[PDB]
Amino acid sequence: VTDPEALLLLPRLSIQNANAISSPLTWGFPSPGAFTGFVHALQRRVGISLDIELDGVGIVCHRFEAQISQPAGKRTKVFNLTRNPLNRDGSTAAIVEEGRAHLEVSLLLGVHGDGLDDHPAQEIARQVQEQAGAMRLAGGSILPWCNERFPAPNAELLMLGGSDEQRRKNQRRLTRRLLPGFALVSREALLQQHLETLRTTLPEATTLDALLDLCRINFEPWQVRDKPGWLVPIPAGYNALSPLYLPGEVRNARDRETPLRFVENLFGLGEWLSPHRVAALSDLLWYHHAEPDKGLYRWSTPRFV
Amino acid sequence: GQICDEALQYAARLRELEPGWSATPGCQLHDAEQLWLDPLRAQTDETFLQRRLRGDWPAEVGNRFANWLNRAVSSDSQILGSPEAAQWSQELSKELTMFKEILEDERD
Amino acid sequence: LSTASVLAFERKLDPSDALMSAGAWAQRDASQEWPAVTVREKSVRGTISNRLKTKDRDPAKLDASIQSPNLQTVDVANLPSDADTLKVRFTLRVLGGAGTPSACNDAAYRDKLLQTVATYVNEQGFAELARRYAHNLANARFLWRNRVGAEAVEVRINHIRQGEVARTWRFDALAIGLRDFKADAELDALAELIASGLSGSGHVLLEVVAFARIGDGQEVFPSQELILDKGDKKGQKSKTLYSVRDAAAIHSQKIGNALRTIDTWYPDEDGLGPIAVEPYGSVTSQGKAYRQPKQKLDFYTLLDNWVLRDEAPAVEQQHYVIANLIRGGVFGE
Amino acid sequence: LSTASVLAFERKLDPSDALMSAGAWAQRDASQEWPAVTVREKSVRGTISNRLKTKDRDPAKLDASIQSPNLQTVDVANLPSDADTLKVRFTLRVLGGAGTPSACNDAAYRDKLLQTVATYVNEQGFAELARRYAHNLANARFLWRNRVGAEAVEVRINHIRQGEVARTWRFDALAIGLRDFKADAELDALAELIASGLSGSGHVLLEVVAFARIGDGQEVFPSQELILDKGDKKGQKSKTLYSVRDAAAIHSQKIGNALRTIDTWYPDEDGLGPIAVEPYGSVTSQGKAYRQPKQKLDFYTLLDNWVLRDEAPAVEQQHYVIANLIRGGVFGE
Amino acid sequence: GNAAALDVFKFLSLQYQGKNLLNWLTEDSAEAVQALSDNAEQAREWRQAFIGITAVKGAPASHSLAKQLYFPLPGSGYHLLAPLFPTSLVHHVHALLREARFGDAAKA
DNA sequence: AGCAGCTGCACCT
DNA sequence: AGGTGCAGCTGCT
RNA sequence: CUAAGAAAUUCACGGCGGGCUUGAUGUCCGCGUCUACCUGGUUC
Repeated sequence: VTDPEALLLLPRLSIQNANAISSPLTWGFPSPGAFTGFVHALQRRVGISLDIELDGVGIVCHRFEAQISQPAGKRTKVFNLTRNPLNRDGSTAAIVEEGRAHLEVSLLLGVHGDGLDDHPAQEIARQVQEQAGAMRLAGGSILPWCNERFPAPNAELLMLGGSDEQRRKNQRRLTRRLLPGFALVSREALLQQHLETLRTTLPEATTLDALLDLCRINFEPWQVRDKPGWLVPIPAGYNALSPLYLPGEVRNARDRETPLRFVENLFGLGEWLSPHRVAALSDLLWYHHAEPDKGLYRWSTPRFV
Repeated sequence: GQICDEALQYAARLRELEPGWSATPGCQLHDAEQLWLDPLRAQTDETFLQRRLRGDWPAEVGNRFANWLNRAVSSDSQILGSPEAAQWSQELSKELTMFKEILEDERD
Repeated sequence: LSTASVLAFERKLDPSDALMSAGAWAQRDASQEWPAVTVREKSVRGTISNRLKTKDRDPAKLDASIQSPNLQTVDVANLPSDADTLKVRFTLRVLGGAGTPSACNDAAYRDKLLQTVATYVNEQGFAELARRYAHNLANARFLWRNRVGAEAVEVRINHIRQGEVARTWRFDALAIGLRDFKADAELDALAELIASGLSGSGHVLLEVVAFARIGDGQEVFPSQELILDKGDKKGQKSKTLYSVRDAAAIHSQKIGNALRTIDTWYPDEDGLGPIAVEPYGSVTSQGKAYRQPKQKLDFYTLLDNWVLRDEAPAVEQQHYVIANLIRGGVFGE
Repeated sequence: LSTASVLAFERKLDPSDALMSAGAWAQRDASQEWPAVTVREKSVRGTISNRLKTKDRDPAKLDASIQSPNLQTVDVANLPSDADTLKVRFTLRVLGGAGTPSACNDAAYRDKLLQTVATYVNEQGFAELARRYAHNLANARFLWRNRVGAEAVEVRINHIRQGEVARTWRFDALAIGLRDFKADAELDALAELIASGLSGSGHVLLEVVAFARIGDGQEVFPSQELILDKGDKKGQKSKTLYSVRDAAAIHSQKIGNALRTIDTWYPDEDGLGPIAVEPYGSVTSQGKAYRQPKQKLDFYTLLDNWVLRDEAPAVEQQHYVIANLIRGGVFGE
Repeated sequence: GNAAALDVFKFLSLQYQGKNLLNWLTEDSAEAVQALSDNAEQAREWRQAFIGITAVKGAPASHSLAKQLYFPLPGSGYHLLAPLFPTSLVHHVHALLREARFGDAAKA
């Protein structure tokens, strides 16, 4: 959870058939826990052999479309499903529902390792981008390069080396190729102060996310309340509801060499910002922290504003 | 502040998304928007095509955007005679002051 | 020892959604600016033509029921009225390391499976399975109804190493049939490339384009979607066809089904030809399922006898187990 | 023995949407760059003209309803005022293999069904059905209301092999009637070509152009579309016409219905004109069903007696079953 | 549980309606004897049967079709997390949402 | 001479 | 485009 | 090591017949756009 020594771009990742539902209460963009798990898997499969550490991720969503439909002019939406194979007896199977989406994003990573000193930067960027184009990010595969266009080769920006004016001009250089979309950040303090503002009726925090994701109109004794941006309810980690078990206790475990815990989601608030309106590019990066004495396993973005 | 960023993203994704930009209708008049929110050189790039909008002073676009922003924020003697219209003009001036620095780092 | 209670494999050979565009033959080598075909709507009206009930026929009631027709609105996709052919483009990547599961509970079952797959690959390569997987790229089975009735189908396949073309392949998809698997001098290089990518080193990227001369203004057949309908006074369905960005398209799982049409070793007959590799191998366009568990020729009992009790099956039926390990799936005790 | 629970066929005659354009007669040999016929709209103001129930047919209610007019907007397509001919162009392809189904559950049913169709084709070819199919391209029946009162109709038919013309046909569509099926020397070559396509021994793609001389500025009739909202008094759009990219057109199923107007074998009459082949052969304009199931002459009775019990239903009625199989559909349970 | 038992839950669910013996079916059998009208062994069997609704009732297990994700520790190995579905939170949010969509005061 | 399986049927909001 | 539990049956033992 | 790992929605079809949108009308009064300038861009 230190300030990273370098930033690593992944310029235009096109993902096909990602997971759209992402929570028992929301359905939009996928959860940022998928992105932090992706960068941890990428660290496990590359950075042990290249002597670096990757911890931060910045989600800039260039574009997004979903496999949804609109029935009868109703004010709801449904999901386009897929056709499963037949049953053993050969009749049909029961349908489970899942949503799919096609997104195009960009990912900036933070490097803290000592491998930067002994090897060229473009080799590390090329090896990370080459290894990243063979696994998936959100349940959906990462699409490779298409013909009749010039592809984007990723670069390694150095953050802890140089003068401050050269620093600010490099951070203004890298924000040129990531402006089409926006960035996603977390807003725990804003939700807390908005709970404490209207706390004179009911102090339940869950009635605050369900008071910012709506259009509230208390008319004259025709006006619309000033939204300060784009507030979205997101999943914000997990929270345990069972004691920690032993590596052989629970049957049908995924691995018999790791303790297991039952768990519920936690819901927080987030915001979509333009990339120009931040101070630095390392404020965006998502991290995750666990308190195993409690049951708090939470990802968030620290050191932002 | 939000309305500035929406226009910035619309200029970055609208003209920059489509890979074509032909001659505008009435090029003696439709050239300010075609020069500011216009793409780079193309197959019709003449001699004075890649040496006109990148070599000239890209600072009239800020005043042109302020002239559009002045219509949205209504001014009159009710605000100009009071001391709130001065701050309401100074806020738009502080917003459009970065419109030449952030909107002028591409060509120059 | 026994079977792990949590077992899972990952899909190798994953394609993308194919996109459809239109143009004219003998300009297909400059088909990078061909415009996309689009989904439109039209209205149909038909009468009673279904097999009505065995005692509600009633020759005065059928006349009264014929005067009220049916009325719909459907989606439809056609070639333009000046375009001749149809172009279908997609990309494929072979992922490698086709023996290791994604999830396994025991550590003894994992190494027994590891050495079983190791003896299979050491005894014979992936050459038979790659030679059968490359046939469905050399012919054009991935265009399902767009292949019926065409007079000329050709397929161009190019291999992508860096941002440039490493090697190119051109086939004539109507000469290579849909019934037998024969080895040409040009199909073996593609089979060796797929077998080298399937053995674990990284990933191998190919781009597949198919041109079908279908007519002039004739209709084409993209995928259609499965939705749960609207239920009001308005038009409920459009018989919705699939689109990516205002361009008609085929799904990824449908092309993945077309590439998997491999096994001719199922015990019914080779009169239906090859079917798709499934456990309890069943066909959706047939209503029933071959490879029943009453015989011993399904996926689960063969893997249980090959890993646990150590009785290897015939060398033909050894290809089927490796085939649906390359396919993927979730299996648990 | 019983019929299979899944049994589907596909259509063997594929037409496209027929687009229309306009020009002048005695220049129809240079009619490649003729401009299209566009759809406009206009306003109509009608009066009451329906039957009254004589419950509210009071002398004051009618005069009150006359003062409140109904105002509507309609779509309309006319010829230009300097042009007197309409030109309609489409393409058609004949596929063949018209006995084999698309889906089938039972394998004991489909083998003897293929046996029955094979003994039909071996006993007599596709010559009668192709003769009656070529008649409906000779007389331009696919122009439905654009054919009444016309001065002269002429039809050109080409045969396309590559991007070239292999054979050409010209016909006077008014000399060849809409009642009889009389064989010429030039119509039999087209009948032989269509039978060669339907049998399976060749690829057959045709393009059909029809010229109709009507008058300067007269009204033409394209296909009409469905309007979802109920007609609303006082300015609501009332009718819409079919279009492609800013050009009027006819649906493909409507010019396909005018090709299978074949059967004269229905038991009511034969001198009252041929109707279209259908199960329980029915005209929706007349509001009645010939080939009732109370007799033994519908499709599902003749097919279920010809296959399950082997009772041939006379040569005249055996072309009806094969024409229904060429049409397509889902039969069975 | 199994669906065929669900109607029996209706007999376990009427104790909170009308009477106040919803917690009086198993224990506090003063309302379970003059209204039960049975012997002592039948009353003990009924108190044992209706108290088993709130029991643990299962050995701690999971399945191969459940989730079981990995989560990283600060400088150590991992933890296996098995998320479940929040039925009661979903029911509370649904009751808060349908009233805002349509009801008495929202329609008035 | 029973174990194990398997099919099929019914219950339910 | 239901899951779960039980009555019955088989069958070579 | 990512609410991880897996998946064919398909076969056929005639939208159609009719129609009168009309009748009148005043856009008016008044006005200071000024000061400066080497294309010796490479109008290839």
